[PDB]
Amino acid sequence: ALQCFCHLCTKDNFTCVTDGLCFVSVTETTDKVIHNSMCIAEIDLIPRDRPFVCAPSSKTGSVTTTYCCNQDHCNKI
Amino acid sequence: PCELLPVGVGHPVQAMLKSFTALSGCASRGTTSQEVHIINLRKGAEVALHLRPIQSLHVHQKPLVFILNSPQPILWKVRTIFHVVEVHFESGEVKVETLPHGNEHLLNWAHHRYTAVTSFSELRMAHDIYIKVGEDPVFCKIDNKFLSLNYLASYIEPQPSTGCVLSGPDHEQEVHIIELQAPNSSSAFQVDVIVDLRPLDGDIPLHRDVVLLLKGEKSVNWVIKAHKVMGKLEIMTSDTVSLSEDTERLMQVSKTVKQKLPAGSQALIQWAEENGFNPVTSYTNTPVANHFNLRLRE
Amino acid sequence: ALDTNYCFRNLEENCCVRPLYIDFEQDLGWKWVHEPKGYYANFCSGPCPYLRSADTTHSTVLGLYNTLNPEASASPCCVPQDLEPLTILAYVGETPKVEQLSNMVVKSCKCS
Amino acid sequence: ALDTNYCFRNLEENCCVRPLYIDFRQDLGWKWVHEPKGYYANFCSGPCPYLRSADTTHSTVLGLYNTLNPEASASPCCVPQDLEPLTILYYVGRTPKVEQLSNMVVKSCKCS
Amino acid sequence: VKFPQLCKFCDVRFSTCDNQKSCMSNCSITSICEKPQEVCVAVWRKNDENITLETVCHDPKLPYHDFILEDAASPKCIMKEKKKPGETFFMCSCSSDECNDNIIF
Repeated sequence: ALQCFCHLCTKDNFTCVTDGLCFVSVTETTDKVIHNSMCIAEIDLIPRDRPFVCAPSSKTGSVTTTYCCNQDHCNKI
Repeated sequence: PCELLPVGVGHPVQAMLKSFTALSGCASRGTTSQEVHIINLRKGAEVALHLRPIQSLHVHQKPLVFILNSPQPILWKVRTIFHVVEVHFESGEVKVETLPHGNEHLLNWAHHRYTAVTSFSELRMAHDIYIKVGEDPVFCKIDNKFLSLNYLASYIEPQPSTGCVLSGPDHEQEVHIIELQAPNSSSAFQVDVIVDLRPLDGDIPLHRDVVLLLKGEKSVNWVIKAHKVMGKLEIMTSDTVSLSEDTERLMQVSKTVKQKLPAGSQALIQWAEENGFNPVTSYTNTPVANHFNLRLRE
Repeated sequence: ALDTNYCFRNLEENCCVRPLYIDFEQDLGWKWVHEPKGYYANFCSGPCPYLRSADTTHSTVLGLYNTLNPEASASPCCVPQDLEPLTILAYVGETPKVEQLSNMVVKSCKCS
Repeated sequence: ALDTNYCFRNLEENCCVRPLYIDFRQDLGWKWVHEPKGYYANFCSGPCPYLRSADTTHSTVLGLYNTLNPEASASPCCVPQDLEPLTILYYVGRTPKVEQLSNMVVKSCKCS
Repeated sequence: VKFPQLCKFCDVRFSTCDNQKSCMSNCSITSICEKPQEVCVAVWRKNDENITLETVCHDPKLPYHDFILEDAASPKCIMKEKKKPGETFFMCSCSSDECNDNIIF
């Protein structure tokens, strides 16, 4: 099963094992850089054919770059 | 009605009552003057003893004095000075001496070789004893109605229960119904009730689908402790649920929504049948208990 | 997860577990609890931005809604995910009863 | 319970279900949803006083704590208890797909 | 991970669209392309007096109306005039979500 980077998984060397996809998103606040990495389970990828959570999510004001991948430890960008 | 006929040995659900007993004891701050801890065991062999403070400094460097009296030869499994009447450690001092079986003479038996007892405990008969390391400065007068969380003894008495087994193991989903009525003698609110899931043999793990209907009059919180069983776990209950870390890891835990389940055997069996849990394997109706040992068959 | 391990070592403005000690008699006036005198109950606090530990789909939708429409005041809220029991000692008349009170200490939060 | 029958008919400042309609494309930017164009997702809002639909024991403790120590700002929060699914329709090529998205509409709240 | 694109997918529909620079496809179906490699295609045909517009999801490593997709990467759908007998024939393709909804001449 897929091995993703997880910035909240303190207990497990910052990694989770997932059935869906690895996720990463970098938000541009003008006073800090936010790096959210996590797992997204198969049932939480809607619609499975084009999950919205992975979909282009760059709205006005926030330079947010969301990536989804299925290689082990791929969300390191 | 299934709820009124007694169960025997060949029942998957066995009702138990875990409690923490102590007959009498005292508590003092002697370190000011090695800490003296006395256990006056009675008759209802091996007993387990656990040592742990509130862990201020996390290390215990004062050697303790333990006086483990009993009217029985008992192998003391000390788990991470021991005046005794064997002790094992999976810096000891194994001494054999005649100890008085009266509590007041035993208390001053320690006063003869030591300054002032830190804690006295008279226990009835437990295989597990949980004992103090630290020293509360608030306080050695022994009292019949004394209890301190630090010094406790665990016993698990089996409870009577009615119910019946409806279906055999020749099914794809072993669904068990459990109807509790009172979890503890004293009723405050929202007390824990452990359900223990294990295979009947206890040798090889089991891939089983398990539905658990858990209904109680009093508001309980169910705690599922799955051991050597993996697969689908369906929990439907009128109360809340809790899951040990092994349960979520070994099994795929489906969750209740705090259903307004009906009361009685025939009603609860009907509900389970009208909701995809067919056929029901067993029904259990314990009047009072707070621990269930469920054994699965295949 | 947003558990005590993560929340206590990381300066987090957003939804996370917060430490709180509650003295039974001083903070609640509960003389009926004999041992202990207090416990670390903890609590969940902080805003729930989009995709931060969303409990259900509705909380992903609302977190996304409140991202584009912050004024709506309809956002997910920080809430205990995993709780743990606390063993207490209270007297019933003159009988000391050792009771394990379930769901007493918050150990992880979620955004629901 | 604090469900839609009670919460929408009787005015309550405290924790209750609130009506909210979310337009998929206007509120979320969801071009991919064909039918419907939006749905009433609703949300939970309002303060959680002591014993008002307390989810767990910890929320009874915090609700009582925050009653006697209001300045602490550590109170239970209004949160969906029971949610219900929403059936949607979207196209994969020329195929209309009917999907029932679970946990989409909140129908009752609780204090956690 | 390459995910399928959102395209207007109404197949061949009649259109009152001509003598304009920009123009909306007026298509009511936004579809997720069955294959991730597909891109949005718009084709404009004015045979005699009847105008018709077609919106589809389509693999660019493949011909549409026996034509090779040249601009399968451009963001917007800028129509290029192809030559077909007795007919005014325009076609465009693009790689943005709903990019064949707003059609540029």
